[PDB]
Amino acid sequence: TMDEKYVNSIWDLLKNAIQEIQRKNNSGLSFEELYRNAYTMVLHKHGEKLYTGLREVVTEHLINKVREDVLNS
Amino acid sequence: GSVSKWVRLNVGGTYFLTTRQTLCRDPKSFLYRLCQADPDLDSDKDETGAYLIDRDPTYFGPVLNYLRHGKLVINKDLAEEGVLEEAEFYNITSLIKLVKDKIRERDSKTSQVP
Amino acid sequence: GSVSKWVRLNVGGTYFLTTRQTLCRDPKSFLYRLCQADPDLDSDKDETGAYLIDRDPTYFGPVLNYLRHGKLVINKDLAEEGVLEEAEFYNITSLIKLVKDKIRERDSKTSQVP
Amino acid sequence: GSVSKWVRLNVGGTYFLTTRQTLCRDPKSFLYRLCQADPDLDSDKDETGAYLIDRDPTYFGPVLNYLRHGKLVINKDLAEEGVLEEAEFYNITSLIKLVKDKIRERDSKTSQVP
Amino acid sequence: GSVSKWVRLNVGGTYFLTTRQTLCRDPKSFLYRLCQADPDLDSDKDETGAYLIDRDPTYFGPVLNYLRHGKLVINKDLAEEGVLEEAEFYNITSLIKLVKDKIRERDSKTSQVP
Amino acid sequence: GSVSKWVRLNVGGTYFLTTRQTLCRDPKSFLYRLCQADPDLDSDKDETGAYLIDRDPTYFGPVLNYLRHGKLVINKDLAEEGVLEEAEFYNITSLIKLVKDKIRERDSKTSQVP
Repeated sequence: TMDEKYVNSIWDLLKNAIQEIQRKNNSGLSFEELYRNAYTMVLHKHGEKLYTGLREVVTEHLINKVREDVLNS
Repeated sequence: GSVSKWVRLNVGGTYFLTTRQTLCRDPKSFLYRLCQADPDLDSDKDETGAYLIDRDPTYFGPVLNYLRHGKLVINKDLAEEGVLEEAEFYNITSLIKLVKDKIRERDSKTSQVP
Repeated sequence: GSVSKWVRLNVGGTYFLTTRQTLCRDPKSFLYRLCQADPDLDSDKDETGAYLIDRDPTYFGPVLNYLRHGKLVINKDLAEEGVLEEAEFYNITSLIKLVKDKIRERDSKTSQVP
Repeated sequence: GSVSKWVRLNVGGTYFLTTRQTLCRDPKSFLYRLCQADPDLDSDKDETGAYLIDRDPTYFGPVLNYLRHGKLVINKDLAEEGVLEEAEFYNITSLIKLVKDKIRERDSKTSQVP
Repeated sequence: GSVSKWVRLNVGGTYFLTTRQTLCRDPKSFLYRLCQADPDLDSDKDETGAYLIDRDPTYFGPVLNYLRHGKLVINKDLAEEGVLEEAEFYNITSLIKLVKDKIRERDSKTSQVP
Repeated sequence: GSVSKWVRLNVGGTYFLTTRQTLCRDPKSFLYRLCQADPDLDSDKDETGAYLIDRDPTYFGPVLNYLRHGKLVINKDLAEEGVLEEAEFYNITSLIKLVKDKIRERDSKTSQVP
């Protein structure tokens, strides 16, 4: 079966990046890497989770950080 | 200096040299993204100055061929799906479109009956 | 630096370059164990830094590319068994599975009766 | 030296060294235009002084061979269509005049029912 | 002795290394003239000392190896019709002969009537 | 340095670094004689000490690979006979048998038509 934890493994790497991109210190990332991981996940059709995972990660940042500062301003 | 007109690819270990415009037929494509001089993603530069793309070094021929002359150039022994699985990656749909027809065209004879 | 995200191969004298994670589509595989940086079983290296892999590089196309994009990458005149035999060495269980279907699938026509 | 009869072509990644006379076989050829010492052209690698031509090095062999010994030599792997379009770029009206016939000859022979 | 027995043929930009007596199988050969220290060779030399020759670097393989072990080595992909016109230039008369038969030999199976 | 277990051959220009034990696999091979530190040797490229061996590098692959793992590994583009001649020069008897079987298998299959 295609089931495996590696799906989570790429999740993180894609996730730690996205968080970093939102954290505005992009210098530590690589486009070639990132595109491939995102690519492989959807290739064996787990995108509907990755899209969902995408929805959460950005949602996390705005509400938890962006919303706070605008309140503080 | 800070910019140049030639981009050097290290696809799969083999090296390619091509022009920026060569990487701009489809500006949604992976190749286009590297072609940009944005500092937002450092990319995977190599000491040779090449951009380390880590997919098949060989099936990249037909992909870059279309990115210079807009037609399906396949070495006879190369595998049609080979470029397709390569074309999907770089995100140039037009080649991906015509590739599928070439496969379907292939089977009109290879799937025929007497 | 302390580590590079990609490790070069030198299978049978020919060269293949890819990122560390490409060698990990089936951790229970020959390439995976060496892909790790564990010194306790660390193999030897070519002075280019690539890993020596003493085996047929001709049929490595189908194998390494399936590790990248998980499909059967065939070349026009590469033998059906060779991919089976090669894949068996690398121990990426799914690949060895799908080939067996391909050969049987092939014999569906190659062993077909009018 | 002020001039050198040897021109150094960097044709898309694979170097080609050839004589000025060989490129100048018919001046209409885009290759001929490169050879001239006029001030229009300035694209070359600074260290080595090789013209940067961004096209498929593989298919350039048949193009240059015709410009060296006046015949169409194509390795079995190189696609005839690939040299054809490759030839079209350099504007060697004779070569393209030839390739289509071999192309047609290739196809006519294949699809020919007895 | 202010002279060497090994020469560096810079054919087609490629560096081929070979020893004087290797090239003298046919003294009427182009190379045999290159092999000497005549008063009409000094101009054709590189900064390294390699002789600058301006023909195909890849079809040269069968020619040079024939001058080594008197047998044709045609890498399977290469075209028999292509070395012939590289043979003609070098003036290996005997080698010109056997390739021509090989060309004729190929048609025995390819120009056959089932 | 007392001695270098690594030795740097030159085989038709291409440097092939290797170790003595690789070269000492066959008591009667040409390469074995090179390993001897006796005074009968004068082809050292003294700029580095690389011994010069004027023959085709391309077919030196299978010779050196077999000289490390005792199986005839091939890059398909290389000629079947060329490796026969190439090893024949180096005097690796066991190998030249294997290739003579390889050719026998190649042609024998090629020599049959149902």
